[PDB]
Amino acid sequence: GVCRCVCRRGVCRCVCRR
Repeated sequence: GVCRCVCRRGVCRCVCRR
């Protein structure tokens, strides 16, 4: 349920976990 977004080079990679 927790989504973290890692933004790099304008691209955000979101990873959802629980």
